[PDB]
Amino acid sequence: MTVVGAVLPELKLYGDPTFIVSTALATRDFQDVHHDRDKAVAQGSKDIFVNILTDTGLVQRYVTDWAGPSALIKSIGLRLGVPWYAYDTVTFSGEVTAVNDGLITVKVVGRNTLGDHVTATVELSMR
Amino acid sequence: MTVVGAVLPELKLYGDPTFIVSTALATRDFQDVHHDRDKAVAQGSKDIFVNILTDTGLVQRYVTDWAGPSALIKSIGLRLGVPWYAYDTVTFSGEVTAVNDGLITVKVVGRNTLGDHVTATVELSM
Amino acid sequence: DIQEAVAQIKAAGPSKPRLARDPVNQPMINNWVEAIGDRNPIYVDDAAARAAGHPGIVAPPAMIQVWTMMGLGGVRPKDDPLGPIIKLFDDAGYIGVVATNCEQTYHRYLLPGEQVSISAELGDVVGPKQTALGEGWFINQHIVWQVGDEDVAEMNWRILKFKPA
Amino acid sequence: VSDIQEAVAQIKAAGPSKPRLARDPVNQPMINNWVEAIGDRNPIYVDDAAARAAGHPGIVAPPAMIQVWTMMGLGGVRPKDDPLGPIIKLFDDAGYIGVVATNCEQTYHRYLLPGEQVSISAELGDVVGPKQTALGEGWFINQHIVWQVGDEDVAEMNWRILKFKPAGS
Ligand SMILES: [Ca+2]
Ligand SMILES: [Cl-]
Ligand SMILES: [Cl-]
Repeated sequence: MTVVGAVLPELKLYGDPTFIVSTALATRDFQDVHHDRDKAVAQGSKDIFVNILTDTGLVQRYVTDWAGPSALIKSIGLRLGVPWYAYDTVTFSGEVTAVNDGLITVKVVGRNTLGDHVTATVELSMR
Repeated sequence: MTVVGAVLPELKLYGDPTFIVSTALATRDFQDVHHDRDKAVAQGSKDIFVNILTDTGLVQRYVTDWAGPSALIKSIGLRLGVPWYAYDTVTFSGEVTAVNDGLITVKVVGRNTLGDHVTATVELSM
Repeated sequence: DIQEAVAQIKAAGPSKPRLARDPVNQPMINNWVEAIGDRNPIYVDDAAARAAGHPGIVAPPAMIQVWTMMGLGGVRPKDDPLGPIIKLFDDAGYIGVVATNCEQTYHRYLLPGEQVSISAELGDVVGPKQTALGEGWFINQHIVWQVGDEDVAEMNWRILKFKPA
Repeated sequence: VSDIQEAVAQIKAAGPSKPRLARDPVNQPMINNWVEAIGDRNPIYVDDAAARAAGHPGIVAPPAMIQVWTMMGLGGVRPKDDPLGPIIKLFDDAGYIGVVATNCEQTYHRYLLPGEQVSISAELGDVVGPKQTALGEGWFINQHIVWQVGDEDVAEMNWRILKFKPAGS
């Protein structure tokens, strides 16, 4: 029964600098703030931080880890809250919020110790 | 044929963190010392520093910048020296040291604030 | 001054379609799934992708924006709508930047070898607002990606340009 | 010193590692990433017409990218027949926990084309020591690396490292 309320397994990710830098560059985002601490600090940011293309990719991964290889992602909408700085750990949680004829909606929240880093809504079809 | 003693134009390169990180990852070298300051410092280094594969590429670039697109690089030998840390500038200099039947040998040195960062011997045809 | 620049950019219309530097390709998929840590086999194994109903390996949908990034060597086209706005804020001291919202829709999955193009339009620029990082302006943008003349994805996203406190 | 020489001999007796295929064939997207970061504007790496004017069959890879193709990547693990693993363990166990690369000599037999699939094989060469060095007492370890496309040798490398005892050892 694809169930409204279904809970996705937790995913905890440690944002060490290798993670932040490698994801930013693999998304072809060379903005200094994701790999140059001095440039992040120059804009008042605490340290380097994860970029939004990586947030989108991680939300996708989190949902398909649960949904499986046959899942077809239709849309991802997200809003950022607090930054994901080097050495923060983000814990992803998720819940199915809608099921309508093969089409499922999942709410995802990634939280770090301070607060909600990312809040996302994902629409997908599952087989 | 070029001749022994011919000098190459200088090339100065600023090692900003973007340069160091982007080159290391473009060489598929994920060693923490090239992109994680805390890990470089943790191991007793001053800051992040340029990796060896980037040295090889820069030495290649330096020589082909001078010799042109038709140059064929036959070998690059490096003797590794002092580190090239973030915010230091390396100046490359070069001199032709040998010409043997179409094969040119060039000695290249990259120097920074700490001394000789890399000494290279490049063989090419031109 | 800001809103005049915004009007002038909007009036120029959507940017002329620009081809991604590379077609969709396995080496870049490999780099991305490696860093993101996404072990979904359909991005790296043809047989897995076929068991999931695809013709062969497909690209992760969330890589759409990756294909058309400028990277280090890319030179922005003269009709780029976002570049001039970024420059205006930078020159005025709003040198801080953070992306704040992203909504992407994926019409279908892309295959290695397909060539993506991008067209972008400048949306509303809203401010000045007092944020946790300082005073700033939110910049909205709508992007469409095509393969040939087929729309394959769309994005609305929002970035904050701010003066650091 | 005696047990070290004996251990090195047993490692060498296994011969070179079996050829290990690069993750990807030589490819334009990775050439692009590399020339952009290195800042090398040589047109033969990005323009077929320019490459042909220089006598190549089409765009060629930068020779200095040879080692890039076969890098293990994030979290990569060397194969069970790589002689470097056992050598590093041997010297770590003997207290030489420090390491630095000292020399790298690469020879390029020809230029590679996008689509070509490279493999790598590694052989242990000279192991010399103990030596007094400016970094401490250490042993130098040489390796001969060969890259192939199919059965054709296309490049090779002599790689030298120093395993040394750090100041507080
Ligand atoms: Ca800026
Ligand atoms: Cl971002
Ligand atoms: Cl290195």
